[PDB]
Amino acid sequence: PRRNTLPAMD
Amino acid sequence: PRRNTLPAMD
Amino acid sequence: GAMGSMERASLIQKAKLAEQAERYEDMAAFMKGAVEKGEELSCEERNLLSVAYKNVVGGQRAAWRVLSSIEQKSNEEGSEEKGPEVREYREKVETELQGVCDTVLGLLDSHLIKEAGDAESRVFYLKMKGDYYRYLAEVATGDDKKRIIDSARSAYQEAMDISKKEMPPTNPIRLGLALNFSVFHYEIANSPEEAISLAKTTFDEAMADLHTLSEDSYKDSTLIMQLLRDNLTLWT
Amino acid sequence: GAMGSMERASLIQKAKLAEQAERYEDMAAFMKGAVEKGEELSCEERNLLSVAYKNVVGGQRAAWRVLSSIEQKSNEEGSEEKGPEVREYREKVETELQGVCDTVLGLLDSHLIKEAGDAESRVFYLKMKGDYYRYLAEVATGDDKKRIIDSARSAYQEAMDISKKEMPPTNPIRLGLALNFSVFHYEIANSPEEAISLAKTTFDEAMADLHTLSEDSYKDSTLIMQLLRDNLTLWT
Ligand SMILES: [Mg+2]
Ligand SMILES: [Mg+2]
Ligand SMILES: [Mg+2]
Ligand SMILES: [Mg+2]
Repeated sequence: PRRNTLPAMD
Repeated sequence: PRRNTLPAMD
Repeated sequence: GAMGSMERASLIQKAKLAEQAERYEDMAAFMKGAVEKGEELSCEERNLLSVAYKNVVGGQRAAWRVLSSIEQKSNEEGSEEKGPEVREYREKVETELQGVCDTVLGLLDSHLIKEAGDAESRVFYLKMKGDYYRYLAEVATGDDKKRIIDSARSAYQEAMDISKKEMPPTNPIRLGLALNFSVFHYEIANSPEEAISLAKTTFDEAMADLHTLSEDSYKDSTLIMQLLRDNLTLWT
Repeated sequence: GAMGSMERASLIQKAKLAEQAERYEDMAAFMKGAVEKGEELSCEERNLLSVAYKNVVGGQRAAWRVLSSIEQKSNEEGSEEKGPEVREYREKVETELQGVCDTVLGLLDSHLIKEAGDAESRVFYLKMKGDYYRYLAEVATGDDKKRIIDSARSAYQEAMDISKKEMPPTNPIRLGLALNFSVFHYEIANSPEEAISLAKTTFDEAMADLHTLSEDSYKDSTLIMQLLRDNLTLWT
């Protein structure tokens, strides 16, 4: 489970 | 639902 | 080629790294340089070339069908003229798709097919040749759509004659050949009955040969027989 | 640029076609040509530039981490020497990733940031600048790793000062800025406590401002607040 950054990949 | 051909995409 | 200074063994090693990185353009460029060293390819090396180019051309086919559809949606009665932009971009992707096809067919014709003496090597390359003529046919609209289609058919038919005589019905390369050739009949050659008859005959002959197989060979063959079963369920 | 002969409006139209075709390299090249026409970008046009480059750099970051790991697995005690191939290919992908980063930072510095007077435009570009210095930092190992990291921090801090003074706490660009800056603290700046404190403070201030929002604004803001909540659950 990877930490979130924006924007996200398709 | 799409007809199958080989090889298949990743 | 720009891979002409790298060792064949290094090009194969990096093709496999690129596959794991899901870097298919790199994978394809590596296996191109490998082919261009002029030595015949091994079974594993043939799969890397196949897998590499199918993922490249697969992204372009997907992209082409999205643009082709938006373009037709913009050609109905009651659709607002959006200028030439949709057509220009569809043409650019299609042009790029055609160059990949011509590149793969170039490798097959210089000189992979003439040097393939074994059943497995020759049937694999002739299948590849039918597949990439088929991709050209999916987007062809002009003077030699008919010649492109017959080039696909002809390569597909030589492969089928050799596999019929030289490989068992459960051979994965035979089963994959027949899956693809059937789809050719169905959606390129407008022969849906030929497409369905090839699929049943291929499924049934393989079914009756599974008893000769190891557990590992069984999983390989049944996987592909299920793709044939799925197509048939969809067309019937 | 090779887009210098195409109309700005045609470049924007084709960026959006390319997004639907999942053709991100094309999308990025289109939005590059659009920026290079020299006019400020709209809110929608800023998102297309962001979305385009993040998917390009995202494929290269993923690929880099696969190769970086195989390389370290091949540097342990009891690992068989496989030659330089893994290092050379990791270096090639990394070099290509660095060129994208330098290209995006070039557009930001020539001349998107100096012409961005509004809070929303300026905070968006300064965030972008922090993000792409961060991508350089993920792979930096030598003389100016420290200067690259401080360039990311510095851009991130100016954006945070402007959003703090000029945008409400639920503003999606503010919430995305804070999500990214927090991750910077956590995994680039080795400040996991700073990372966690920024995330709670950002979540809580937004929570207490949701009452001012429309249903549509609510869905936009809550989406991003849930990304902050997920990071916090993972680090605590
Ligand atoms: Mg070379
Ligand atoms: Mg009938
Ligand atoms: Mg041009
Ligand atoms: Mg603590």
